[PDB]
Formats: sequence, structure tokens, C-alpha cells
Amino acid sequence: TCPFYKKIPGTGFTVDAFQYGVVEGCTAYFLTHFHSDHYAGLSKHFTFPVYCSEITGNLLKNKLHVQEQYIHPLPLDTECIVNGVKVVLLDANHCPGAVMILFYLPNGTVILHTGDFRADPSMERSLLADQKVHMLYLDTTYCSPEYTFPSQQEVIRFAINTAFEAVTLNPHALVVCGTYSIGKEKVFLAIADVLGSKVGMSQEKYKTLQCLNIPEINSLITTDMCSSLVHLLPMMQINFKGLQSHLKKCGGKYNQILAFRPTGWTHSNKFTRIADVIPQTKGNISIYGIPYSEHSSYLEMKRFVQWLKPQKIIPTVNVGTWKSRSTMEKYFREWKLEAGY
Ligand code: NI
Repeated sequence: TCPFYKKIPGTGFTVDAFQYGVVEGCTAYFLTHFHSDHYAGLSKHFTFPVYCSEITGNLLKNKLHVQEQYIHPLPLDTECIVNGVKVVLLDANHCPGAVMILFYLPNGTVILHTGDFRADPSMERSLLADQKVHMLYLDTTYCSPEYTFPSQQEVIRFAINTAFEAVTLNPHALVVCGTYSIGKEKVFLAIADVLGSKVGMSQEKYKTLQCLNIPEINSLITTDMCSSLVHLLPMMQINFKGLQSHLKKCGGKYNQILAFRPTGWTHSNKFTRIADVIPQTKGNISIYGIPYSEHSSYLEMKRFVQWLKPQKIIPTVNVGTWKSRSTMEKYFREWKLEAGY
């Protein structure tokens, strides 16, 4: 049945709640972002209003064939009225089109639902700063102190310099990057840019990227693999078998592959600096796991909450075991006592 952490009290609203059929009493279904665990259930046969960003609305229309009359896109940073309730969508610093939602309940309670986010100090100067938030529905993906990772900037720097060096030493080397969803476009776009190439990909992926309002995208991507030295493949194919096979498909244009797997966290991070990342190598194939995250580190999350000072926290991730729930509640209490709210 729809779980309680997907319902917004005192409204008729749910958030990311499309896999439970008709939710009794729901007048509006919000979708934070276009990732499958969140949209699971939508299709062309859905006949209730869906509230979302413009980018998420392009993907609903074009990839899932949801009918236009049921897509209600909202502008960011703008007070809107939905079924008599004031809402605002804020940028979540997750994947393209991903938002956080502020609800202003008629009784004066204010609720922020973060969707999936990577907390950043820039959020401390959005419309969030203008009033108090009483309840926080929080993306707790990495809510444990072992989860450290570098800035997105430092990771992209690593990747750019690695690729540029490899291709300049060997002009017959191909670069491959894995993907299974939207997000992390900076990885493959930044590499293509330094190498003076477009990124080549399947028609299904090209279609997905054309929904995203990326500036000058027609200048950066293509479906012509032959003219490109940066290829995107499904993440599943990012292994020695998958890449040897792909290399055979290129017809002796290339004699070496350098491949990137943007993973979230991997326990090499407890010890290893970004400077000290090494690849797995077999033959003329090398694979780099790089820690490009679009979720909050533990410290980033803690800082955001200690700034926001909410009265109640409701986790939305890692809620399925008692030991996870109990651990998170402990961190919440630590943060609250250290900061004094
Ligand atoms: Ni997500």
C-alpha cells in the first residue's frame, strides 16, 4: 500500500507514488524527477494530474507517452497554487529536472520534501531562507559518516586530465562512458569537449538527452558512432567482455579503450584520495570507477539540516530495516543537540 512517507498531511497530495494504483484520496500526484524507482507506474494510460518540472514533463511526454492534458509543469522558484495549496519547486542539484517541493499548508505548517538531492550551501540563499520549515522529508541515501566523496568539480578535473593524456599519447584510443538513467551528463560531456569530439550514442539515449534543455546540445551529441571518439553504452556493458566486444564492432579504427564507470560510493573512498585512483586493466582495456555522486555526502546533509533546523525529520531512503531507521534517528538527535534547536 502507499507508505506514509509519500503522503503530505493536510493535503490531497502524494510524492513519487505511482506504483500503488489509485491512492485513495489523492487529488494531485507530484513527481520530483525522472528516475525509475520514482516514476514506476506512469504510462500513457495514467489519467490523474501530475505536477513536475518542465524537463520532467518533456520526459513524461516523449519517453513514457503520458498524455499532455495530464502533465502540469511548473516553473522553478515561483509561488504556484495547486488545488488551493501554495507550492514552490526548487532546484535539487540531483539529475536534470530534479526538484525539491515546499508546501505551505492552510493551517500554517510549512513542509519541504527534498526528493533526491545533493545538498549545497547555495540552497541556503534560495526561497528556503525566507521562512521556517516545520517538517523535512529527507533524502537519506548516504546518512552515515563513512560516506565521504569529493566535489563534482574535482572528479570532472580528474576525468578530463586522464582522458586527454591517454588520447594524446595514443590517438587510436577510444573513450567509453557508462550510463543507465539521466544524470551525470557532465562526465561524458566534459571529456568530449576536451577531446574536440561529440559524444556518440544509441537513438534511445539521444532522444532522452534531447528532452533536457541543455544549451548547445546539438553541438555535443550525435547518433553517428563513426565520427565520435567518446561512446556512451549501458552501464551493464562496462566490463572486459562487453568492451572487447564493442572494440571488435569499431572495425580497427581503435586499438585501446579507456572506460569510465561513474559509481555513487565505493569503499575505496574511506582510504583513497581522487589523486590516487587507479584503473582495472586487462590487455588494452582499462576501467576507472570514479565517485561522481548526485546525492548528499554525510557532511553536506548534516550541514543543510543544521542550517534548516526542522522540527521533525521523516526519512525517505533506507527506511526498510529497523537497524537503519534506528541509526538515522541517532544521527538526527546528535545534530540537533550539537546545534541547539
Ligand atoms: Ni534519483
